[PDB]
Amino acid sequence: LQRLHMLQISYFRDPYHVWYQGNASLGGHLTHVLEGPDTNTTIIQLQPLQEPESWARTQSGLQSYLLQFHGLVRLVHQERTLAFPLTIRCFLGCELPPEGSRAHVFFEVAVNGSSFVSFRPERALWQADTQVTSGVVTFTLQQLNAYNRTRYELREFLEDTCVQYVQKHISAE
Ligand SMILES: *[C@@H]1O[C@H](CO)[C@@H](O[C@@H]2O[C@H](CO)[C@@H](O)[C@H](O)[C@H]2NC(C)=O)[C@H](O)[C@H]1NC(C)=O
Ligand SMILES: *[C@@H]1O[C@H](CO)[C@@H](O[C@@H]2O[C@H](CO)[C@@H](O)[C@H](O)[C@H]2NC(C)=O)[C@H](O)[C@H]1NC(C)=O
Ligand SMILES: *[C@@H]1O[C@H](CO)[C@@H](O)[C@H](O)[C@H]1NC(C)=O
Repeated sequence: LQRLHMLQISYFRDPYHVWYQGNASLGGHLTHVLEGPDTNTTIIQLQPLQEPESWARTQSGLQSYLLQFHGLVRLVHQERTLAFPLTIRCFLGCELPPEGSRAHVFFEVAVNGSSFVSFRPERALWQADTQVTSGVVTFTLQQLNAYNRTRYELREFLEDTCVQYVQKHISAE
């Protein structure tokens, strides 16, 4: 519906062993799969939407996102008490409404099936979704809000890159 939605589920049995499963849909059709442990992560386009050189660039940046994501969970563990095993769910995307002056974009993170933090994209700030203050949540937010990587680069990815991908490829669906 002029939208790209991406889902990443990350199963941590311990800080150093993670299992990934995810997928992306474009206009409500499955277009990408994420699969495998950190030791060997498969990231696939089901439909050849990007040309080889282009997709290879996109794929390298996804792998790099994963490495930094994993580093942040180990850091939270390394600095606060983080109880494993745990499952993290990242749900993110962009939507072009027919009646919209702006894309709607989002990035929502849950832990163990409960709301944890989410991204306020235009101001490029992360917020807690948990009702109670927690050293884990507070420390995570401190990390997410302190660096350009998790603020301004992510805003660009959701507002610019995702939206330009929808405009460029929805007609294929
Ligand atoms: C990723 O794949 C999962 C698994 O198929 C999708 O989850 C399904 O979502 C639909 C809603 O449209 C439900 O009817 C199913 O019950 C869900 N399945 C499971 C196992 O939970 C998910 O929507 C996909 N996400 C993308 C591509 O962004
Ligand atoms: C996420 O869920 C798992 C399982 O539901 C939690 O693991 C439990 O942790 C407590 C204390 O660390 C143990 O007494 C239980 O036996 C564990 N259960 C299992 C199945 O291993 C985990 O602690 C949760 N983590 C967070 C951060 O919510
Ligand atoms: C990684 O896993 C995929 C799963 O299909 C496999 O095809 C590929 O050969 C593996 N690559 C490695 C182990 O370097």
